Amino acid sequence: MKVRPSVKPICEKCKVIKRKGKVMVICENPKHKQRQG
Amino acid sequence: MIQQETRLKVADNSGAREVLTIKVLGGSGRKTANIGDVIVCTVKNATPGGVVKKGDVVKAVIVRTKSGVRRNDGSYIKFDENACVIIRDDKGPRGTRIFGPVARELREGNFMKIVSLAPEVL
Amino acid sequence: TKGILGRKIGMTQVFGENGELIPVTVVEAKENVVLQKKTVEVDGYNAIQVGFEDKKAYKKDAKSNKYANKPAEGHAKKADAAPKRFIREFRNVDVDAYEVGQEVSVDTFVAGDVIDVTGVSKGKGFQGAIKRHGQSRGPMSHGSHFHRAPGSVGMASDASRVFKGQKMPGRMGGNTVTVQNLEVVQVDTENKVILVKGNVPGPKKGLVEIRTSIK
Amino acid sequence: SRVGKKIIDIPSDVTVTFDGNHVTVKGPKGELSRTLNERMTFKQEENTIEVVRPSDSKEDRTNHGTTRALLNNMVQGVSQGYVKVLELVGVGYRAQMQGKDLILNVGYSHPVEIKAEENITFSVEKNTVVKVEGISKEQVGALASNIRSVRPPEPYKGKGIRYQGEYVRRKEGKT
RNA sequence: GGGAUAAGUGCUGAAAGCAUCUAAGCAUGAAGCCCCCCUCAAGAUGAGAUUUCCCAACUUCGGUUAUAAGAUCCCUCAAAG
RNA sequence: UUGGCACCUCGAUGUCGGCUCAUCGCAUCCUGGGGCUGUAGUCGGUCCCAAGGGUUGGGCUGUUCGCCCAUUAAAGCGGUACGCGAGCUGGGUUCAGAACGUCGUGAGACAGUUCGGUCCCUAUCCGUCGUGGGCGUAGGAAAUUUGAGAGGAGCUGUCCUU
RNA sequence: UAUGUUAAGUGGAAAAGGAUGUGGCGUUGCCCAGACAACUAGGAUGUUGGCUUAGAAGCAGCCAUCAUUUAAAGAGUGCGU
Ligand SMILES: CC[C@H]1OC(=O)[C@H](C)[C@@H](OC(=O)NCCCOCCC#Cc2ccc3c(=O)c(C(=O)O)cn(C)c3c2)[C@H](C)[C@@H](O[C@@H]2O[C@H](C)C[C@H](N(C)C)[C@H]2O)[C@](C)(OC)C[C@@H](C)C(=O)[C@H](C)[C@H]2NC(=O)O[C@@]21C
Ligand SMILES: [Mg+2]
Repeated sequence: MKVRPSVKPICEKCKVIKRKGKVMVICENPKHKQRQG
Repeated sequence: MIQQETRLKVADNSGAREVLTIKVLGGSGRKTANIGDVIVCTVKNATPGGVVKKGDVVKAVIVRTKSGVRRNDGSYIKFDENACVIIRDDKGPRGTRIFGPVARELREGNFMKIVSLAPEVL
Repeated sequence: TKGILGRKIGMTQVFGENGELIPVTVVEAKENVVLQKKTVEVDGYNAIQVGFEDKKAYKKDAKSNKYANKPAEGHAKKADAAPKRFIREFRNVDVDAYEVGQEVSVDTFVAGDVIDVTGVSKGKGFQGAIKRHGQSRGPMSHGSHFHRAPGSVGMASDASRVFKGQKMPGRMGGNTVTVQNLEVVQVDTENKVILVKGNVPGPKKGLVEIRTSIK
Repeated sequence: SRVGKKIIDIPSDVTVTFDGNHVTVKGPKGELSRTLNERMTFKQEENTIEVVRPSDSKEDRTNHGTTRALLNNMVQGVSQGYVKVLELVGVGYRAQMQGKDLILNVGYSHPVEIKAEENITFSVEKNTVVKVEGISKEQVGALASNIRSVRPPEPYKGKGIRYQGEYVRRKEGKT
């Protein structure tokens, strides 16, 4: 889980979602899971 | 009650005639030790020859402290001198002609070669 | 589950099975009587009150707690009992089993239970910072003038005050202490004595409240 | 909301009792009773039920489609039933019953026992394929997750309780 | 050993007929939070509760003696100081 | 932290280390929970949640620091007048003596060394740790009490088994 | 009082940057011939042809990237070495 002030899609399969207030990216590559931003 | 900077006699023909201690293994802040406890020590008097020579740093296990030990039945065993035996990091001595008595509490600590190579278990 | 009021007599030792010196505290529990049965709807919590020992009966012109006063005679006569000296109550016990006026007997405890003994400590009186609080004291030489007093009581201008709880000189002892997970080695029904492994708080001739461990 | 408005529901040999808010559905396999959104209204024609949004606000467009699919799940589930299948892969990894509870042997130096609940049934197959069954989709989902959390799949040999037909990303660590 | 949680993990689930931990709801999850365990605690001026004991007789009207029940003075003491 | 400014203090706010006693933050050293990994488990690395507790004994210097020798699960970083001298020391530094090197024609000088060099105070108030008396709790009393709150604990190793 | 805005206690401390948070005003390319979803409908051909490179035929790199079996098709939009 990366927590960075810049959540942006890393791959094309990358979806930005807003869960519980935080802009996150959930992707099928667990490496591309991101949290804050 | 054995703490650091305490001089002990060696009870083996390993080569060290008398040694003093630095730490008592077994815990942060551990300060004292009794029969069946291991320590770090540096010899101060060696025999001419012998496997251990003067100024070395060595593990060792306490045998026959003079403060002595309570046994579960209310029996106490005390001695007239502190003493120690060097070990090879496997609970095994170096000499093979250990001198002086040894307590029976070294049996539990699995220092069995120390208890087997001993004049008197007590 | 079980509770008995007793007093401490002293300490001895018992050689138990397999030859083991068990250090013991002998406790004399005699004529423990239930005097009430507190109930939830009557008092708000269910429990029972036990009176221990035996005072003498009321006399006119009494000058000591040896004899009962009129107020206490009445409380004990409602349980058909003699005036007692020490009265405590127990909550852990289940009230339905007991009954007002019964005798609580040393035999309530069997060998090998787990009990908590609650007494009062021995008084040490006015005691310094290091005996009362275990403080390391200062150097005794090298030109020191700080031998046993407590050190700094605070900081400086920030908190120009001493904070609550600063471990300073006072009166040690006289505190209720509960040692936990002791056990009974033997109960003697004729001399009325419950022997408890270990040691308990208090002066000799004191009072201990033995009940069953809450843990 | 397409899900909500467009897709009309189809009561099939079941009894959808829309009692004000609290609905009930009873059919072949049992009864389910939920409380749906207040503002929403329901129009039940013959063998069809239609949910209606009172407005078009983001608020009355999101709730709308949510509890239009929560009715379908109830009626489709009280009549056809919902089941989840879990496999167990691994030398010595087993699956056995104990009468109203299931014991799992997944290499944990201790047997793990999942106790069953109301309206939920469990079964095994060749000591590997567990099957959770029931009428609520959110009980069959909750339990099947609880029984996969015992040992979820691992990335190196796939060993663990996997959902039947679930891509386990397999890494290739080497000795 | 309970109860509520943190990062996290989910279940059902739409906005956005797909998806999706989220918005409704409902799960799980830490030496952390609350309880649980020890101690002090009704000056808790909100001053709480239970049991018992004491209960008259002058007033000229109580702004009333002295006495109950209970203590203390004083004295022998220590398990307390 | 090294500074810049000169705003309170020169009818005096004792300045450095150490000792005694701590207390608080968390950007966490260990312990607990996790996402990961170029993680097969032990291994390590990274990031997140976490401050409840814990977070050694020595040799060398006045030293803080740092290095070294043994341990530990870890030997955390900071604030607190670089916490705390009306609680302690006084080794360093900063008076008068002396001496060496250097500068000065000289008296003398150097933040260059070196040996020596007086640490006062009976606690009024607030504060804090204990311990009494008075009064109030719609009568006067003896005993047992619930608990609104408050405080204390809160750490963790190795071995065996599977 | 009227009409609107926020959902963060924003109001009631920062910034480069990051974001399917939400409201307004335009501009716009597409759409009942039916754009946009997963619409679970076909997905490959001589053919990696040529340099074919560790052999590697959507990956170590020049791409020469020909028509369509076809309602819809690319010497493969593409996840891969
Ligand atoms: C016994 C009772 C008397 O107390 C005292 O002597 C105590 C001991 C004294 O403590 C101290 O020495 N410092 C604390 C120790 C600090 O050491 C570091 C090493 C040094 C030095 C040094 C430097 C220069 C000179 C100097 O240059 C020179 C010369 O002669 O030129 C003479 N030497 C000796 C110097 C030596 C008091 C308390 C002292 O005050 C303190 O001094 C400081 C200057 C300031 C302090 N603050 C303001 C920060 C102050 O608090 C006084 C000045 O006394 C000398 C107190 C005054 C009032 C008195 O006069 C009283 C009446 C004392 N006289 C007497 O009879 O009773 C006394 C109470
Ligand atoms: Mg002044």
